[PDB]
Amino acid sequence: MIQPQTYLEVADNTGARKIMCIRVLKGSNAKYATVGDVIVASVKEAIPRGAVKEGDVVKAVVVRTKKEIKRPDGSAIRFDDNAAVIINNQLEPRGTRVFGPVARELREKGFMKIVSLAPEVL
Amino acid sequence: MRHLKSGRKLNRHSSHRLALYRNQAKSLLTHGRITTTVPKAKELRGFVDHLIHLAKRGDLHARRLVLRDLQDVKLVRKLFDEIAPRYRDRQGGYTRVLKLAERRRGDGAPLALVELVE
Amino acid sequence: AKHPVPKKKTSKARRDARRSHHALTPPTLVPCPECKAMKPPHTVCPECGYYAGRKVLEV
Amino acid sequence: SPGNCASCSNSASANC
Amino acid sequence: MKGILGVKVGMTRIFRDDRAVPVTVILAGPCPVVQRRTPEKDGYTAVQLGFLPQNPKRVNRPLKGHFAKAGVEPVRILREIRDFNPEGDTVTVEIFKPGERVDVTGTSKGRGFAGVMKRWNFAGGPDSHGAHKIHRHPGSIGNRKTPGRVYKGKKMAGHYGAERVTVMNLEVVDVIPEENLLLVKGAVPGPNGGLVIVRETKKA
Amino acid sequence: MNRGALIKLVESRYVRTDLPEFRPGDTVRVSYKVKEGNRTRIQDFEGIVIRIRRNGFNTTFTVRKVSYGVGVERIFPLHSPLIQKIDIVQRGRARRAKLYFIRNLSDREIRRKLRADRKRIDQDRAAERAA
RNA sequence: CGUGAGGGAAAGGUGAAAAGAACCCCGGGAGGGGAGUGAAAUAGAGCCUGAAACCGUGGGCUUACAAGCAGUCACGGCCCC
RNA sequence: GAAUGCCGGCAUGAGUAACGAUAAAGAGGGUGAGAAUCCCUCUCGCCGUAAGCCCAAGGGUUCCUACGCAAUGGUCGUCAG
RNA sequence: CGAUGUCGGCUCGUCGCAUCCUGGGGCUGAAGAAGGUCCCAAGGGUUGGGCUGUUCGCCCAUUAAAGCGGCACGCGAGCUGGGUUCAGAACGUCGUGAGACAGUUCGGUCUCUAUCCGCCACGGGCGCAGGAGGCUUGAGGGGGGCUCUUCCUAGUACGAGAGGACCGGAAGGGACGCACCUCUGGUUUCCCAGCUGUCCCUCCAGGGGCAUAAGCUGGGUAGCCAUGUGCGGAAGGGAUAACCGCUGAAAGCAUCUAAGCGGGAAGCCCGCCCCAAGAUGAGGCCUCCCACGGCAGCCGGUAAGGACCCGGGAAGACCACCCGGUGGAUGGGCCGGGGGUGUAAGCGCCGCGAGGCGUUGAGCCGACCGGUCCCAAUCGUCCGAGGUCU
Ligand SMILES: [Mg+2]
Ligand SMILES: [Mg+2]
Ligand SMILES: [Mg+2]
Ligand SMILES: [Mg+2]
Ligand SMILES: [Mg+2]
Ligand SMILES: [Mg+2]
Ligand SMILES: [Mg+2]
Ligand SMILES: [Mg+2]
Ligand SMILES: [Mg+2]
Ligand SMILES: [Mg+2]
Ligand SMILES: [Mg+2]
Ligand SMILES: [Mg+2]
Ligand SMILES: [Mg+2]
Ligand SMILES: [Mg+2]
Ligand SMILES: [Mg+2]
Ligand SMILES: [Mg+2]
Ligand SMILES: [Mg+2]
Ligand SMILES: [Mg+2]
Ligand SMILES: [Mg+2]
Ligand SMILES: [Mg+2]
Ligand SMILES: [Mg+2]
Ligand SMILES: [Mg+2]
Ligand SMILES: [Mg+2]
Ligand SMILES: [Mg+2]
Ligand SMILES: [Mg+2]
Ligand SMILES: [Mg+2]
Ligand SMILES: [Mg+2]
Ligand SMILES: [Mg+2]
Ligand SMILES: [Mg+2]
Ligand SMILES: [Mg+2]
Ligand SMILES: [Mg+2]
Ligand SMILES: [Mg+2]
Ligand SMILES: [Mg+2]
Ligand SMILES: [Mg+2]
Ligand SMILES: [Mg+2]
Ligand SMILES: [Mg+2]
Ligand SMILES: [Mg+2]
Ligand SMILES: [Mg+2]
Ligand SMILES: [Mg+2]
Ligand SMILES: [Mg+2]
Ligand SMILES: [Mg+2]
Ligand SMILES: [Mg+2]
Ligand SMILES: [Mg+2]
Ligand SMILES: [Mg+2]
Ligand SMILES: [Mg+2]
Ligand SMILES: [Mg+2]
Ligand SMILES: [Mg+2]
Ligand SMILES: [Mg+2]
Ligand SMILES: [Mg+2]
Ligand SMILES: [Mg+2]
Ligand SMILES: [Mg+2]
Ligand SMILES: [Mg+2]
Ligand SMILES: [Mg+2]
Ligand SMILES: [Mg+2]
Ligand SMILES: [Mg+2]
Ligand SMILES: [Mg+2]
Ligand SMILES: [Mg+2]
Ligand SMILES: [Mg+2]
Ligand SMILES: [Mg+2]
Ligand SMILES: [Mg+2]
Ligand SMILES: [Mg+2]
Ligand SMILES: [Mg+2]
Ligand SMILES: [Mg+2]
Ligand SMILES: [Mg+2]
Ligand SMILES: [Mg+2]
Ligand SMILES: [Mg+2]
Ligand SMILES: [Mg+2]
Ligand SMILES: [Mg+2]
Ligand SMILES: [Mg+2]
Ligand SMILES: [Mg+2]
Ligand SMILES: [Mg+2]
Ligand SMILES: [Mg+2]
Ligand SMILES: [Mg+2]
Ligand SMILES: [Mg+2]
Ligand SMILES: [Mg+2]
Ligand SMILES: [Mg+2]
Ligand SMILES: [Mg+2]
Ligand SMILES: [Mg+2]
Ligand SMILES: [Mg+2]
Ligand SMILES: [Mg+2]
Ligand SMILES: [Mg+2]
Ligand SMILES: [Mg+2]
Ligand SMILES: [Mg+2]
Ligand SMILES: [Mg+2]
Ligand SMILES: [Mg+2]
Ligand SMILES: [Mg+2]
Ligand SMILES: [Mg+2]
Ligand SMILES: [Mg+2]
Ligand SMILES: [Mg+2]
Ligand SMILES: [Mg+2]
Ligand SMILES: [Mg+2]
Ligand SMILES: [Mg+2]
Ligand SMILES: [Mg+2]
Ligand SMILES: [Mg+2]
Ligand SMILES: [Mg+2]
Ligand SMILES: [Mg+2]
Ligand SMILES: [Mg+2]
Ligand SMILES: [Mg+2]
Ligand SMILES: [Mg+2]
Ligand SMILES: [Mg+2]
Ligand SMILES: [Mg+2]
Ligand SMILES: [Mg+2]
Ligand SMILES: [Mg+2]
Ligand SMILES: [Mg+2]
Ligand SMILES: [Mg+2]
Ligand SMILES: [Mg+2]
Ligand SMILES: [Mg+2]
Ligand SMILES: [Mg+2]
Ligand SMILES: [Mg+2]
Ligand SMILES: [Mg+2]
Ligand SMILES: [Mg+2]
Ligand SMILES: [Mg+2]
Ligand SMILES: [Mg+2]
Ligand SMILES: [Mg+2]
Ligand SMILES: [Mg+2]
Ligand SMILES: [Mg+2]
Ligand SMILES: [Mg+2]
Ligand SMILES: [Mg+2]
Ligand SMILES: [Mg+2]
Ligand SMILES: [Mg+2]
Ligand SMILES: [Mg+2]
Ligand SMILES: [Mg+2]
Ligand SMILES: [Mg+2]
Ligand SMILES: [Mg+2]
Ligand SMILES: [Mg+2]
Ligand SMILES: [Mg+2]
Ligand SMILES: [Mg+2]
Ligand SMILES: [Mg+2]
Ligand SMILES: [Mg+2]
Ligand SMILES: [Mg+2]
Ligand SMILES: [Mg+2]
Ligand SMILES: [Mg+2]
Ligand SMILES: [Mg+2]
Ligand SMILES: [Mg+2]
Ligand SMILES: [Mg+2]
Ligand SMILES: [Mg+2]
Ligand SMILES: [Mg+2]
Ligand SMILES: [Mg+2]
Ligand SMILES: [Mg+2]
Ligand SMILES: [Mg+2]
Ligand SMILES: [Mg+2]
Ligand SMILES: [Mg+2]
Ligand SMILES: [Mg+2]
Ligand SMILES: [Mg+2]
Ligand SMILES: [Mg+2]
Ligand SMILES: [Mg+2]
Ligand SMILES: [Mg+2]
Ligand SMILES: [Mg+2]
Ligand SMILES: [Mg+2]
Ligand SMILES: [Mg+2]
Ligand SMILES: [Mg+2]
Ligand SMILES: [Mg+2]
Ligand SMILES: [Mg+2]
Ligand SMILES: [Mg+2]
Ligand SMILES: [Mg+2]
Ligand SMILES: [Mg+2]
Ligand SMILES: [Mg+2]
Ligand SMILES: [Mg+2]
Ligand SMILES: [Mg+2]
Ligand SMILES: [Mg+2]
Ligand SMILES: [Mg+2]
Ligand SMILES: [Mg+2]
Ligand SMILES: [Mg+2]
Ligand SMILES: [Mg+2]
Ligand SMILES: [Mg+2]
Ligand SMILES: [Mg+2]
Ligand SMILES: [Mg+2]
Ligand SMILES: [Mg+2]
Ligand SMILES: [Mg+2]
Ligand SMILES: [Mg+2]
Ligand SMILES: [Mg+2]
Ligand SMILES: [Mg+2]
Ligand SMILES: [Mg+2]
Ligand SMILES: [Mg+2]
Ligand SMILES: [Mg+2]
Ligand SMILES: [Mg+2]
Ligand SMILES: [Mg+2]
Ligand SMILES: [Mg+2]
Ligand SMILES: [Mg+2]
Ligand SMILES: [Mg+2]
Ligand SMILES: [Mg+2]
Ligand SMILES: [Mg+2]
Ligand SMILES: [Mg+2]
Ligand SMILES: [Mg+2]
Ligand SMILES: [Mg+2]
Ligand SMILES: [Mg+2]
Ligand SMILES: [Mg+2]
Ligand SMILES: [Mg+2]
Ligand SMILES: [Mg+2]
Ligand SMILES: [Mg+2]
Ligand SMILES: [Mg+2]
Ligand SMILES: [Mg+2]
Ligand SMILES: [Mg+2]
Ligand SMILES: [Mg+2]
Ligand SMILES: [Mg+2]
Ligand SMILES: [Mg+2]
Ligand SMILES: [Mg+2]
Ligand SMILES: [Mg+2]
Ligand SMILES: [Mg+2]
Ligand SMILES: [Mg+2]
Ligand SMILES: [Mg+2]
Ligand SMILES: [Mg+2]
Ligand SMILES: [Mg+2]
Ligand SMILES: [Mg+2]
Ligand SMILES: [Mg+2]
Ligand SMILES: [Mg+2]
Ligand SMILES: [Mg+2]
Ligand SMILES: [Mg+2]
Ligand SMILES: [Mg+2]
Ligand SMILES: [Mg+2]
Ligand SMILES: [Mg+2]
Ligand SMILES: [Mg+2]
Ligand SMILES: [Mg+2]
Ligand SMILES: [Mg+2]
Ligand SMILES: [Mg+2]
Ligand SMILES: [Mg+2]
Ligand SMILES: [Mg+2]
Ligand SMILES: [Mg+2]
Ligand SMILES: [Mg+2]
Ligand SMILES: [Mg+2]
Ligand SMILES: [Mg+2]
Ligand SMILES: [Mg+2]
Ligand SMILES: [Mg+2]
Ligand SMILES: [Mg+2]
Ligand SMILES: [Mg+2]
Ligand SMILES: [Mg+2]
Ligand SMILES: [Mg+2]
Ligand SMILES: [Mg+2]
Ligand SMILES: [Mg+2]
Ligand SMILES: [Mg+2]
Ligand SMILES: [Mg+2]
Ligand SMILES: [Mg+2]
Ligand SMILES: [Mg+2]
Ligand SMILES: [Mg+2]
Ligand SMILES: [Mg+2]
Ligand SMILES: [Mg+2]
Ligand SMILES: [Mg+2]
Ligand SMILES: [Mg+2]
Ligand SMILES: [Mg+2]
Ligand SMILES: [Mg+2]
Ligand SMILES: [Mg+2]
Ligand SMILES: [Mg+2]
Ligand SMILES: [Mg+2]
Ligand SMILES: [Mg+2]
Ligand SMILES: [Mg+2]
Ligand SMILES: [Mg+2]
Ligand SMILES: [Mg+2]
Ligand SMILES: [Mg+2]
Ligand SMILES: [Mg+2]
Ligand SMILES: [Mg+2]
Ligand SMILES: [Mg+2]
Ligand SMILES: [Mg+2]
Ligand SMILES: [Mg+2]
Ligand SMILES: [Mg+2]
Ligand SMILES: [Mg+2]
Ligand SMILES: [Mg+2]
Ligand SMILES: [Mg+2]
Ligand SMILES: [Mg+2]
Ligand SMILES: [Mg+2]
Ligand SMILES: [Mg+2]
Ligand SMILES: [Mg+2]
Ligand SMILES: [Mg+2]
Ligand SMILES: [Mg+2]
Ligand SMILES: [Mg+2]
Ligand SMILES: [Mg+2]
Ligand SMILES: [Mg+2]
Ligand SMILES: [Mg+2]
Ligand SMILES: [Mg+2]
Ligand SMILES: [Mg+2]
Ligand SMILES: [Mg+2]
Ligand SMILES: [Mg+2]
Ligand SMILES: [Mg+2]
Ligand SMILES: [Mg+2]
Ligand SMILES: [Mg+2]
Ligand SMILES: [Mg+2]
Ligand SMILES: [Mg+2]
Ligand SMILES: [Mg+2]
Ligand SMILES: [Mg+2]
Ligand SMILES: [Mg+2]
Ligand SMILES: [Mg+2]
Ligand SMILES: [Mg+2]
Ligand SMILES: [Mg+2]
Ligand SMILES: [Mg+2]
Ligand SMILES: [Mg+2]
Ligand SMILES: [Mg+2]
Ligand SMILES: [Mg+2]
Ligand SMILES: [Mg+2]
Ligand SMILES: [Mg+2]
Ligand SMILES: [Mg+2]
Ligand SMILES: [Mg+2]
Ligand SMILES: [Mg+2]
Ligand SMILES: [Mg+2]
Ligand SMILES: [Zn+2]
């Protein structure tokens, strides 16, 4: 349940460390983003010499949320942070690794490369 | 809303209402019959019925439970030794409320008697 | 607020039409089956002390 | 406020 | 246009094809027919259904004669299903089989005197920045001298709920004829124990 | 009628008894049937159970684990048919029914608070001596 | 009323005579009902006369599909002389 | 017949707002024509660098006791400054 | 001018259409895709943020789109009070001065009680020619009315290529709406536990008060809920707008028109959901009581029925509605289950002790699902037809 102003950790090696959502790219006026949803974000904190630097406007797909997400089988899953992976307009990850587990909902929405690069898919 | 909620409020906050029920418990279990307002009377039934039931059980734990509300050790003795045996075969219903036909002059409050049963 | 106030004195007709709902209803009374006095139903009789056939209270 | 002293109607309490 | 009277019993969820489907459970039948409305006699087509047996010691003579002409035991509720003429003289849950879709009509829960924010989702007022006793208040209710009045139908506070509600196109998840049970996916108006009417859907 | 009994009747077809008993504080491994891409595998989720909310057939429980540096809680319906089996891995002794407080604890702070439930461990080993 | 200088009200009438109502009744009293006084007691002390607004009881006529500065002109109905 | 006239009386708003700190009450027994409200007992709660005690100023019989309840007391009153 | 509160914001809408989007079109310097321009269309929609008191505007990130105006520059007996707009103070400027400035700067009292109309809700009365209990018809109202992405057709038609369709068919969304509490997530003022200081009961042990109108902390049922769940917008029929025709004169040709007949919009009428016979035009159907006693009328005793009273209710401000009232499971108790808490007290054992272990998932235990006449709904009263006329 990400919205504008929400800070997210980056679970990849793009060099970003923290991004702050400024749009949830879901139609005219979506209030919140969840796992699988693309946001626009400003890079608030990055490590030196990375692909992205502080102040860049990037796109990212949400991979972990602290709000639990529900499933048709009656179960739910919830993470200890809100995390995202920075992407390009073809939805591919802009870095080469992704860190921590990601939600299986990514596979459905079509983020195949992130799922395979993820150490665990819960 | 108030849907499916149990428990009158009686325009008393939490600790006053519990004090209210305890003091009527003491007065009822002391005199066998008291007069209150009909609403208070109706709420008393449950609060004293549970205390009497514990007295019927008679064990030290029951006594200490009853002590939390009633406090007075002599009064608990009367309840364990003289009151509870009257009810050994009564399956609940140790109190009755009957409505009085006149009201208080100073506020028109409708009055009732609460008494222990035989 | 800005202190609302009656615009016109209420007429004798209008004030009294407001009160077409103010008449008391008489007390509902039944005879006590014991002493035959008139009393409210579902209350212990104040004249002889009976209810449900038995004596319950001193009058 | 009307009130204080620039305006003078509709708007504040008793004083006169 | 098939229909049947029922009582809402409560909600749960069952598992069907590795999916959890929220259901509300309805005790529908059996519903004896006690009168039929004919175009010759009444001007329309409907069945008056009975539901739930009643202590005859509670049923007055005018009602008792209505049941008598039907040859039906005294029953607690009479409701008509419009444009429904069942072949039998008793309607049961088996007029629905799983997969069909229904509309369910109940009496919604009653909120009594509901403020403008619960009844109409108004935005209220601010809770700080100087807001003065208007936190749950509706704001303006009009214009000025033109039109100098308040529209009919203005959204204001007042009683809310305890009113007839039909929620439409509910999947019938199961029927348990042995017990007159009817499982339906989703939510149904009113409290447990409330009376509901289950009708074949009007959506396509 | 008895509305509660009728609902229990509806649920009875789905009630399970094959699963083992456990308690908040018990470490547990849920073998769970997930679907991925086109096929269905069995994914194990092993962690401490931090909550068991009871509503008969509708009871659910929450299992907490740390995966690759990240806390992950997973809520399972206790009578779900997607649960293949549940393996007790350890028995901890909790002091309270809900264990949310372990979320703000280090690994050793947890180990100090949830020590091995030696009693129920012997109960387990005393069982499984069925012959 | 104002610290003070100072400001500054309202309030007249039983009856010729108290003959101002013993005593009895209901009521804790107030109050009243009889008895009694008087030419008179709606002259009974909350007292001569006792207007009007205002309030109430009883009766006649009237009114719950109706648009009103409230009246006025006409006809009809009911009530009264 | 009008002067936001003056004096007085009586209306409307209205059986409406309110009855003045959210420290809090309950029962039993008395007294009495009448008692939630007075007296007594038990239980409960509140203050305790005071919401206890002693001076000073100011107030001026408000003190004590008996007998009272029309008015004063924001209700009641058998109680009371 | 014996006062018509003055900008903007917020809240709440509602209307216009010179239409921002969505729907339908003609022309195009329209290959396709995408535009341009004009016509029809007001059903619905028309985002979040940085700056500024701002309206406006610029900018960021999106969007189908980020429309323009009216309603006393809509709306201060609805809120705000940043600005403007008294008294204080200062700067620049003007004035010898006192002072002055749609110039700037910092500060600066916004009135508990709604009589009438209107509006939202809810009753009381009478009426609907006999009186009653039920079930209904729907005149006439109201609600709703949005839209996008991807895929298939098809890398097809079109195009040198880049690019890339109509028609038709699937799947998934956003915002909004109604209901709901199974799940997720809240609350849960005493449902359970732990904890400090203090006073008390009774010394230990065990408890009670107070620390808030829960002392604090960890949890938490039902209910009420959204962040959670289901469902909705339609489909379909009809009549139309612009626009396009068929047949066809006047006018041997031509012409959508003068006779006649087609097609054709998210819009109009139905259809869906809700209210509704005070619809005084007071409707309809099923059933019940009936020719009561006294001089279209009167007074009485009743009938079918109803009310009063009482036990209550996911109904509710009072009223109303609904259920029940001993031939009874309505509330209260009690029992069983659920649920919460998480292993009571007491005793025994280990330890110098704080404690620990066992008895023990114990003990306590609101509302939830039920059972049980133990307690209370005792006993009753009062209304209530005899049917006007051709
Ligand atoms: Mg990380
Ligand atoms: Mg990293
Ligand atoms: Mg860098
Ligand atoms: Mg920086
Ligand atoms: Mg689900
Ligand atoms: Mg990346
Ligand atoms: Mg992998
Ligand atoms: Mg409410
Ligand atoms: Mg409330
Ligand atoms: Mg209940
Ligand atoms: Mg309570
Ligand atoms: Mg109160
Ligand atoms: Mg109070
Ligand atoms: Mg009080
Ligand atoms: Mg009160
Ligand atoms: Mg307290
Ligand atoms: Mg006594
Ligand atoms: Mg008393
Ligand atoms: Mg009382
Ligand atoms: Mg003992
Ligand atoms: Mg207890
Ligand atoms: Mg009684
Ligand atoms: Mg009474
Ligand atoms: Mg009194
Ligand atoms: Mg009084
Ligand atoms: Mg105000
Ligand atoms: Mg104010
Ligand atoms: Mg006022
Ligand atoms: Mg005036
Ligand atoms: Mg007047
Ligand atoms: Mg008059
Ligand atoms: Mg009058
Ligand atoms: Mg009036
Ligand atoms: Mg009158
Ligand atoms: Mg009134
Ligand atoms: Mg009267
Ligand atoms: Mg003023
Ligand atoms: Mg439930
Ligand atoms: Mg099935
Ligand atoms: Mg029923
Ligand atoms: Mg219902
Ligand atoms: Mg219904
Ligand atoms: Mg309801
Ligand atoms: Mg609801
Ligand atoms: Mg509100
Ligand atoms: Mg709301
Ligand atoms: Mg609501
Ligand atoms: Mg609502
Ligand atoms: Mg609504
Ligand atoms: Mg808001
Ligand atoms: Mg807002
Ligand atoms: Mg708010
Ligand atoms: Mg607030
Ligand atoms: Mg203010
Ligand atoms: Mg206000
Ligand atoms: Mg406030
Ligand atoms: Mg308002
Ligand atoms: Mg105005
Ligand atoms: Mg205005
Ligand atoms: Mg007008
Ligand atoms: Mg209602
Ligand atoms: Mg509705
Ligand atoms: Mg569907
Ligand atoms: Mg059944
Ligand atoms: Mg249930
Ligand atoms: Mg761990
Ligand atoms: Mg330990
Ligand atoms: Mg152990
Ligand atoms: Mg003086
Ligand atoms: Mg002076
Ligand atoms: Mg003086
Ligand atoms: Mg003077
Ligand atoms: Mg004088
Ligand atoms: Mg005089
Ligand atoms: Mg004289
Ligand atoms: Mg003379
Ligand atoms: Mg005498
Ligand atoms: Mg006497
Ligand atoms: Mg006497
Ligand atoms: Mg006396
Ligand atoms: Mg006298
Ligand atoms: Mg008298
Ligand atoms: Mg006299
Ligand atoms: Mg004489
Ligand atoms: Mg003479
Ligand atoms: Mg006289
Ligand atoms: Mg005279
Ligand atoms: Mg005279
Ligand atoms: Mg006089
Ligand atoms: Mg004279
Ligand atoms: Mg005189
Ligand atoms: Mg006079
Ligand atoms: Mg006179
Ligand atoms: Mg009169
Ligand atoms: Mg009269
Ligand atoms: Mg008419
Ligand atoms: Mg008439
Ligand atoms: Mg005139
Ligand atoms: Mg006239
Ligand atoms: Mg004429
Ligand atoms: Mg003149
Ligand atoms: Mg005037
Ligand atoms: Mg003058
Ligand atoms: Mg004057
Ligand atoms: Mg004067
Ligand atoms: Mg004067
Ligand atoms: Mg005067
Ligand atoms: Mg005078
Ligand atoms: Mg005057
Ligand atoms: Mg006066
Ligand atoms: Mg008057
Ligand atoms: Mg007056
Ligand atoms: Mg006056
Ligand atoms: Mg008055
Ligand atoms: Mg009143
Ligand atoms: Mg008023
Ligand atoms: Mg009021
Ligand atoms: Mg007031
Ligand atoms: Mg009041
Ligand atoms: Mg006050
Ligand atoms: Mg006071
Ligand atoms: Mg205070
Ligand atoms: Mg007070
Ligand atoms: Mg306070
Ligand atoms: Mg205090
Ligand atoms: Mg007491
Ligand atoms: Mg008392
Ligand atoms: Mg007392
Ligand atoms: Mg007393
Ligand atoms: Mg007494
Ligand atoms: Mg006595
Ligand atoms: Mg008193
Ligand atoms: Mg008294
Ligand atoms: Mg007092
Ligand atoms: Mg005393
Ligand atoms: Mg006591
Ligand atoms: Mg001290
Ligand atoms: Mg002293
Ligand atoms: Mg002195
Ligand atoms: Mg003095
Ligand atoms: Mg004395
Ligand atoms: Mg006095
Ligand atoms: Mg007095
Ligand atoms: Mg007196
Ligand atoms: Mg005296
Ligand atoms: Mg005096
Ligand atoms: Mg006084
Ligand atoms: Mg007094
Ligand atoms: Mg006072
Ligand atoms: Mg006395
Ligand atoms: Mg004294
Ligand atoms: Mg002016
Ligand atoms: Mg004036
Ligand atoms: Mg004026
Ligand atoms: Mg004025
Ligand atoms: Mg004015
Ligand atoms: Mg146009
Ligand atoms: Mg037009
Ligand atoms: Mg143009
Ligand atoms: Mg368009
Ligand atoms: Mg177009
Ligand atoms: Mg075009
Ligand atoms: Mg050309
Ligand atoms: Mg081109
Ligand atoms: Mg094109
Ligand atoms: Mg439009
Ligand atoms: Mg319009
Ligand atoms: Mg528009
Ligand atoms: Mg904007
Ligand atoms: Mg900022
Ligand atoms: Mg801004
Ligand atoms: Mg701006
Ligand atoms: Mg402007
Ligand atoms: Mg500007
Ligand atoms: Mg610019
Ligand atoms: Mg477009
Ligand atoms: Mg655009
Ligand atoms: Mg505008
Ligand atoms: Mg204009
Ligand atoms: Mg507008
Ligand atoms: Mg203008
Ligand atoms: Mg202007
Ligand atoms: Mg304006
Ligand atoms: Mg505007
Ligand atoms: Mg204002
Ligand atoms: Mg304003
Ligand atoms: Mg304004
Ligand atoms: Mg205004
Ligand atoms: Mg105003
Ligand atoms: Mg105004
Ligand atoms: Mg200001
Ligand atoms: Mg300010
Ligand atoms: Mg200002
Ligand atoms: Mg400015
Ligand atoms: Mg200078
Ligand atoms: Mg000069
Ligand atoms: Mg010069
Ligand atoms: Mg100079
Ligand atoms: Mg100026
Ligand atoms: Mg200036
Ligand atoms: Mg200016
Ligand atoms: Mg200048
Ligand atoms: Mg300038
Ligand atoms: Mg300035
Ligand atoms: Mg300056
Ligand atoms: Mg300041
Ligand atoms: Mg300023
Ligand atoms: Mg105020
Ligand atoms: Mg009013
Ligand atoms: Mg008016
Ligand atoms: Mg009525
Ligand atoms: Mg009515
Ligand atoms: Mg008729
Ligand atoms: Mg009839
Ligand atoms: Mg008839
Ligand atoms: Mg009826
Ligand atoms: Mg009925
Ligand atoms: Mg109907
Ligand atoms: Mg209609
Ligand atoms: Mg009409
Ligand atoms: Mg319509
Ligand atoms: Mg509409
Ligand atoms: Mg539409
Ligand atoms: Mg293709
Ligand atoms: Mg093709
Ligand atoms: Mg080609
Ligand atoms: Mg291509
Ligand atoms: Mg298509
Ligand atoms: Mg809308
Ligand atoms: Mg809603
Ligand atoms: Mg609900
Ligand atoms: Mg639940
Ligand atoms: Mg929940
Ligand atoms: Mg939950
Ligand atoms: Mg407790
Ligand atoms: Mg302690
Ligand atoms: Mg303590
Ligand atoms: Mg101790
Ligand atoms: Mg204490
Ligand atoms: Mg204290
Ligand atoms: Mg306190
Ligand atoms: Mg505090
Ligand atoms: Mg406590
Ligand atoms: Mg808590
Ligand atoms: Mg919680
Ligand atoms: Mg709960
Ligand atoms: Mg719940
Ligand atoms: Mg709810
Ligand atoms: Mg939601
Ligand atoms: Mg057509
Ligand atoms: Mg042609
Ligand atoms: Mg042609
Ligand atoms: Mg033609
Ligand atoms: Mg046509
Ligand atoms: Mg065609
Ligand atoms: Mg549509
Ligand atoms: Mg149209
Ligand atoms: Mg209806
Ligand atoms: Mg009718
Ligand atoms: Mg109807
Ligand atoms: Mg009616
Ligand atoms: Mg009409
Ligand atoms: Mg008529
Ligand atoms: Mg008629
Ligand atoms: Mg008629
Ligand atoms: Mg009818
Ligand atoms: Mg009909
Ligand atoms: Mg009868
Ligand atoms: Mg009630
Ligand atoms: Mg009620
Ligand atoms: Mg009530
Ligand atoms: Mg009944
Ligand atoms: Mg009875
Ligand atoms: Mg009955
Ligand atoms: Mg029961
Ligand atoms: Mg029971
Ligand atoms: Mg109750
Ligand atoms: Mg259990
Ligand atoms: Mg349990
Ligand atoms: Mg232990
Ligand atoms: Mg133990
Ligand atoms: Mg122990
Ligand atoms: Mg030892
Ligand atoms: Mg331990
Ligand atoms: Mg347990
Ligand atoms: Mg218990
Ligand atoms: Mg239990
Ligand atoms: Mg209980
Ligand atoms: Mg159950
Ligand atoms: Mg139940
Ligand atoms: Mg039985
Ligand atoms: Mg009787
Ligand atoms: Zn009697």
